[PDB]
Amino acid sequence: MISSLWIAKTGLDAQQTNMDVIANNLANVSTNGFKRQRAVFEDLLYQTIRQPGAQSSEQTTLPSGLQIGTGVRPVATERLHSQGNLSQTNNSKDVAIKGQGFFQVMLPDGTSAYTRDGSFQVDQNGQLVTAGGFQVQPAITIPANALSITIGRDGVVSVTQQGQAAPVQVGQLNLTTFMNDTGLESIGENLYIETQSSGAPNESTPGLNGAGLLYQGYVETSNVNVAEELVNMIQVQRAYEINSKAVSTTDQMLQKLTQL
Amino acid sequence: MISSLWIAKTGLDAQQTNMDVIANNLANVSTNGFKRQRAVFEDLLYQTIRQPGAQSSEQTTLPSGLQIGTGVRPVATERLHSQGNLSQTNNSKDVAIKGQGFFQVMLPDGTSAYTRDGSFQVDQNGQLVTAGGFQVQPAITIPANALSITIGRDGVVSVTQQGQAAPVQVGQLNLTTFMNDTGLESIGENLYIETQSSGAPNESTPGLNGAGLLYQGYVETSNVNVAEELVNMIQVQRAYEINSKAVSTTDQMLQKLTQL
Amino acid sequence: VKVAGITQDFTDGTTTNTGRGLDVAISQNGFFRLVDSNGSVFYSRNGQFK
Amino acid sequence: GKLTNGALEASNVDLSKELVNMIVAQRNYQSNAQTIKTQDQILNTLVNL
Repeated sequence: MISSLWIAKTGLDAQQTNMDVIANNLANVSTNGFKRQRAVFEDLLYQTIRQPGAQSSEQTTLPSGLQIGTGVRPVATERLHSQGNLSQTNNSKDVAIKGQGFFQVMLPDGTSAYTRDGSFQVDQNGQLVTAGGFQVQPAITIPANALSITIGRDGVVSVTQQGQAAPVQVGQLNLTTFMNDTGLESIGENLYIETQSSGAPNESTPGLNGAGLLYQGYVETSNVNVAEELVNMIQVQRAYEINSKAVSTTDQMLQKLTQL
Repeated sequence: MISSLWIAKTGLDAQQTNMDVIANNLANVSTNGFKRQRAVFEDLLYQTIRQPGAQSSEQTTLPSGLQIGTGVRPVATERLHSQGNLSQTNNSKDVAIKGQGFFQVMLPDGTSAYTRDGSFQVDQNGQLVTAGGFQVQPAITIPANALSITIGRDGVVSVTQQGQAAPVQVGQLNLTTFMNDTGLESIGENLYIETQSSGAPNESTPGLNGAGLLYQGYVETSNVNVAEELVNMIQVQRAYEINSKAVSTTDQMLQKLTQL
Repeated sequence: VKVAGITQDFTDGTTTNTGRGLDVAISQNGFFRLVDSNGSVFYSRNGQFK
Repeated sequence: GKLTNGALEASNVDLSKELVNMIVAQRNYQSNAQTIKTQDQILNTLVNL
């Protein structure tokens, strides 16, 4: 109903968004292949009133006119794509990426999502699947009579059968890379789908023109840093409290006026 | 006396009911075979004003009319019938349930009640009774000169006598299962009675059909998770304060009305 | 966050001599097959038999 | 696999890894409790307006 109230009602909402981002980052501190978020803000409208640079006289200009501004709005929350620390949890079905590529996974509806999570399982039919049961691509089947699974640095999946001194190649794991990794649309379950801001999916082999390397027995942890999130909570809490104090001051000002 | 005041009054009552549910869950942490309660709410009636979808002109309909709603009401309190942690008390008379069955006991009224509590005693008559003295159908009499009681996983109760190389079976503990477990009416003293929404009591041996198994020397602790209750208490307190603030705002508006 | 699942590290553990003839240890893959009193089929790696 | 007679397959739980995981899990739980406490001190501040 008054200008300062709207401005401080935008400040509250922006700080609440910042707290939401911080809390979501802290909640997923242990999920493998996670990329933490960062919210960015920008200034709202700026009411012109007296125009800055307006010609007051015929020879004197008015410097920096009465530019009363509106509150703040957040542009977006961008994913900080950095390499999480690798952990040696020593299982043949866990693979970790060393560069900037993504695994391709086929969704049940026929479309393809992209995930950096390397915790793979084997279904009842012998196909490699994501822990959520989504089958990986371009399909790597694993026989029932398998003794050991070896996934090399180039993505070649080999299976050694019983009593045979030579391994059997059962597929080739490829990595998808994008022009813009941030523009991908996250659909949950550690899955990202392609968006027009992420360019087009460029499939590549692990070690060539820019796909990362795969390490077997390793899991890529999250890049969330706990101490920085704690400090950011302390600063967001203070900013939210101060903006609420601005709301309260506006409320008190409106009280006296009405009482008059 | 004004609509918003009634809505806020209903909200306060619902939050108070939630707090009572939380307090009841907290008070029964040490009870054996206790299933925690959870309250479910529904939104109340709607004052129609303009009907949503009413034909305004001859061809254009009115989308999403003025549906001013009333407060909230709690529908139900549902138990979480989940297997609690088993605790070893190393007692020959304490029994614990592994599945989803119930013990059948006889109230002195003459009707049958159902309890999941397994801390059993023997009365001066030698029968098996519950700690509240209710006699445990379909009825197990323990002889005078007993040396040890062995209750098997399938419910066979045996007593080893002095001078006899073989155990003597003195009964068979049975379990009753319901098609709807949450529909039972709790009468207190760890007893549930059958209603018409709780289906019909299906008696079976522990192992056959779907009834669970009996473990001797174990007691079933309550399934109450405490940290969840503390977080729920914080949420309930804050929501109650918010509803109280709404009541205060309505009171202030009414006060500024009166003087006019 | 959502818990996707809970797995079990099916790697071969320690083999410890016991001196009893009725304990069997399964190196590499394999599961002992059991039947309960109901008739259901179960599988177990514990070789402590009696 | 082959059967070895007279031996038992012990568990595969390494205690050191379990202890360090317990420590890190405790710290993560405390951090989540801390952000829970912050959200409230924010809700309480908004209420006290």
